[PDB]
Amino acid sequence: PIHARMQQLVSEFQNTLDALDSVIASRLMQMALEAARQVIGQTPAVDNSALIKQIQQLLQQEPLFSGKPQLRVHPDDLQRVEEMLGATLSLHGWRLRGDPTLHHGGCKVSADEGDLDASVATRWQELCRLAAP
Amino acid sequence: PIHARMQQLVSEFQNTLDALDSVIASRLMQMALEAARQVIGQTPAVDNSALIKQIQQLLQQEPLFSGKPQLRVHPDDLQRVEEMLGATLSLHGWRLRGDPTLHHGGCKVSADEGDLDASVATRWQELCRLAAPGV
Amino acid sequence: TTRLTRWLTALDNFEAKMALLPAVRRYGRLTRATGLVLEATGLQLPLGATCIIERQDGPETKEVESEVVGFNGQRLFLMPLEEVEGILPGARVYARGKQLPLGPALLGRVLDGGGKPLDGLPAPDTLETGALITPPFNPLQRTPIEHVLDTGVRAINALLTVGRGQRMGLFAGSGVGKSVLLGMMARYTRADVIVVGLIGERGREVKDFIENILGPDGRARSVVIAAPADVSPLLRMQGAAYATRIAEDFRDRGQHVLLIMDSLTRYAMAQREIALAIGEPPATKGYPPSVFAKLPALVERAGNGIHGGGSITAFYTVLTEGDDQQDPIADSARAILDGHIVLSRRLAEAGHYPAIDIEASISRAMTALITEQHYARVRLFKQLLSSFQRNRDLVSVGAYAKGSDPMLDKAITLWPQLEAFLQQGIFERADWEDSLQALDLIFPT
Ligand SMILES: Nc1ncnc2c1ncn2[C@@H]1O[C@H](COP(=O)(O)OP(=O)(O)O)[C@@H](O)[C@H]1O
Repeated sequence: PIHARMQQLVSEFQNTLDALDSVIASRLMQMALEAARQVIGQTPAVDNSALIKQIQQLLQQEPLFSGKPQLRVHPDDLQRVEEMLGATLSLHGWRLRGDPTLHHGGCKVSADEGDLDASVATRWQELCRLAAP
Repeated sequence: PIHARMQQLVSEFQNTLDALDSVIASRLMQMALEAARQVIGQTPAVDNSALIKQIQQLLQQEPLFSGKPQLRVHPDDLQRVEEMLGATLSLHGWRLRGDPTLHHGGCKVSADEGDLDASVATRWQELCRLAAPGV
Repeated sequence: TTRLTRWLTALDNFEAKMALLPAVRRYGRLTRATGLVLEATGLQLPLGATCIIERQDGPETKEVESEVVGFNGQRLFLMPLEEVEGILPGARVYARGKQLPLGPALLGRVLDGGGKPLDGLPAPDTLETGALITPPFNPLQRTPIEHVLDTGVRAINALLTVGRGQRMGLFAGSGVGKSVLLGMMARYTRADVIVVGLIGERGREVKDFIENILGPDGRARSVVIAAPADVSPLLRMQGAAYATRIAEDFRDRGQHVLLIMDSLTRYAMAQREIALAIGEPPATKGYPPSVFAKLPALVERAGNGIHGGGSITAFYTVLTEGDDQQDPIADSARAILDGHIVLSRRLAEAGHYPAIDIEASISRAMTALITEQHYARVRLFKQLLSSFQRNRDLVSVGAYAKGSDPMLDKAITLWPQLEAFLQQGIFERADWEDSLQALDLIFPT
């Protein structure tokens, strides 16, 4: 049925987003270095451990990668979707919402920023400490 | 009925994800670029090896400027370039200045007619465009 | 990792594009602005070159787009695509093949000559680009016209027959139902893709055409390039230029496209502004010689592709303004075209729509596309028609009686059916069969 398809979408998609964390840091570094090189005209001398940490932070700054996807649909088909994908979506931690603007039988995917209280509570543990030069 | 528009959402949902593939990849490029941006700004370096080659190339680039040409580099590349190519510059009739706003490893030649811009500042712009034909 | 591989690939392909980036960028200097045309020096460029002029915003350095329309060997004559207010004496100038979005992505979309979205949606996903400038298809390696192209308009299909790859004119005037006729075709024409260039059309009418004429029906199978009357003539020409380029690509994919250029008059008029600005004397009508080098060029791009290929069948609207044929563009159109659909003002004011002059119109590929039994019927239809319109008065006074004139007698007996056959309606579709079979209900067999 359609069930497998939509569930495999959410399955596959989220899964791909997950794979990013393990495999995407070094990849973005190699690119960052190429960019630098092509611009400056020579390979610069850069601390790799330092640099690769800078990217992980950059990554943590994209809610889509750091948080979970938000599937928001039309209120009319709202109940219909949640009945179909509700179980599969919850497992992967996806929020779901109706969007008044979206047309009947239509769908839009954004990266949810969650709750203000949560975002704040998280920053304290990060802001709590300071490194040394 | 159900199958009619319950598939609508299925393929609408499929299309929406496919839509992000270019957006998400691009977003990932932006991350590496900012890092690149950081390393560039982060560091000076003692090799004019590439800069010294570009200036050589510029000197021989035609058409030639008669406009009282002046080569500008960051004061930090200045002394070293002055030594290596400073004789050749004078032979070409160019003069040299420090420009505080040029990043290391890049230069600009200015005359009345126009400029040869070897700045890494403009090469970055060129780069970002390659990544975003929108800009 | 189907999706994952897409991403990595996307990334990998960008890192290879880095190698390309230019080490150095040459600048010229803008020497003179006294008028629409600007003079720059220090960089030498080909005609059509897009030239950027740097304007200082304070901390921000904005770019003003500009184009090379001419030169004195030392000087480069630039024309702006936007306002030069705020440009300094001796401002910096540099040159930036410009890539444009092509593909099934464009379907359902409204874009300008630049390729930018006019419907308030993001740029299309551009997996592929192309260049406005493409080496002209060599007609040597293209294929002839064997196939009727169903235009969904009965009068055309039956009476003036067109076939794939044929490039046809539409001559008309304001208020005769030109815009609608085009809509009807864009909706009912049987073809893989519909490209509609709207060039020089009024801004508000462009919206009227897309919202209320093309409809969602045809909006969905159509790609709409729009350069209105407010923009610069360079941007209008780009509009026709970009419209043709698209259709060309679609053709290269095995697709059969309908290309509607509204209008060829405006294209021409747009060249005239530019030509005059650069001091090219108006040799023919007060239309400079370039105008007539241009029209052939833009029209020859349409046609059938490789055999077992795909094709561009086009309609280039010419606005024949007032009672006319004095107009050289309409003549150049006639000379370079495969025949033309002529809209009658008399018919339009009579509520007869689409108002098409079966007399004035012609399609040269017609006899090649139809049966002699059909072609016989065609001629008759016209002769009966002609008989009626000349003598239509006397019939009213009761002046005419049978036995004197065989045509006018037949014609006037068939008139309500003929009149009904030629008339169609905005939402009324006439297929190939529908048209042919309609013919039989009258004459044969
Ligand atoms: N097939 C038709 N049936 C009924 N009315 C028509 C038909 N074709 C044209 N008309 C009338 O003629 C007018 C055509 O206007 P339009 O085509 O926009 O003018 P232009 O000739 O400048 O394109 C419309 O207002 C419409 O009422």
